Amino acid sequence: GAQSFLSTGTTKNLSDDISNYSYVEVYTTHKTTEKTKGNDNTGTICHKFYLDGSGTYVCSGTFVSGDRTDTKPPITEFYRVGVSFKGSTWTLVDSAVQNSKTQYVTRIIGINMP
Amino acid sequence: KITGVGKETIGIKLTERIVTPDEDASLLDQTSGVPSYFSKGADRLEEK
Amino acid sequence: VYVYEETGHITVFAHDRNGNLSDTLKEDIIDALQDYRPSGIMLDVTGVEKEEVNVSATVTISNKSRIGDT
Repeated sequence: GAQSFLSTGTTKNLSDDISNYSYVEVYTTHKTTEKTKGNDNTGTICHKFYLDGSGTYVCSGTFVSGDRTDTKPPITEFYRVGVSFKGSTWTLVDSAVQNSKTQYVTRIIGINMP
Repeated sequence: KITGVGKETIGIKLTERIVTPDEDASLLDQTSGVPSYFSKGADRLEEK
Repeated sequence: VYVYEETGHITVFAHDRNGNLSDTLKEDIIDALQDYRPSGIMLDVTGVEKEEVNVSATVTISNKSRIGDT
């Protein structure tokens, strides 16, 4: 789907119980702060976790955005989204965003590596 | 019209329809209120 | 963007991005239009579909000498 990073505390149903998985991939889709060559879309980025049973799984990272001139180096930003699982549900626990644009959680894949 | 000649076999049939939220307006909403577009619930079979 | 209006529901669909609409853009635009929608009236956003037509037409020309592949 598309859950905004701002929607903290929100809980959505999974298609199966998370305990049927040993690993998970959380997918995040971002608009960078500045446009680079006219485009601010990043694609949709994989964060992979082993399911250790943590109360938060922390997708946190950085973008470089904006075109390099002599006077202006590309800017840097940071982001975070924290997510959690419980049975057949997942929750957007918390986030941080450094621009006025909307950033999204978009896919959750259960993974088994038996 | 029976012909009045030979074994005139008299016998019945019935005949299907559908009723929409629009054959009956009553199959439109009550989380607030009834007759409109964009507001839909029940239907019927009816068989004359 | 095209808008279709009905007493029951209000439905908005568009082919903004390269002739296609994405789910993320639907989510974003649903939240933006909340300030714009009427109070107590439902708002709905959907995608755009297309219907391909198949046609085999015939044309009679007065001067048959003019016909050609071009």
